[PDB]
Amino acid sequence: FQPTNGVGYQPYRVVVLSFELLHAPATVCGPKKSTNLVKNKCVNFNFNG
Amino acid sequence: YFKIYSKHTPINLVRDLPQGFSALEPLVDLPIGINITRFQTLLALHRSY
Ligand SMILES: *[C@@H]1O[C@H](CO)[C@@H](O)[C@H](O)[C@H]1NC(C)=O
Repeated sequence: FQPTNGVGYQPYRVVVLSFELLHAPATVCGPKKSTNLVKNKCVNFNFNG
Repeated sequence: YFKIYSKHTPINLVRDLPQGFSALEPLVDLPIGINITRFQTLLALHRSY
């Protein structure tokens, strides 16, 4: 293919991600947000567990 | 999960492993998914002249 051609001739960097889960403990997870640690106030806390 | 504990304590004896309470702290929690049913320890020989 040349730099100047039709529509059906331009390169395309295609990456096909495949999310698959098995019986093994899952390791590929997503990021967990973190808020500010407020002290001396009746608030809610959500730690790891 | 494959849990590993370890607690290094100095001792001085030839044989007849001494008595004493030990507390092995957790070391690693490797997330594996194999069915462990048999194991075999490994050592190191000595080659010399
Ligand atoms: C034992 O093997 C089976 C085979 O499918 C698997 O589902 C199971 O998670 C394995 N158990 C452990 C503790 O690895």
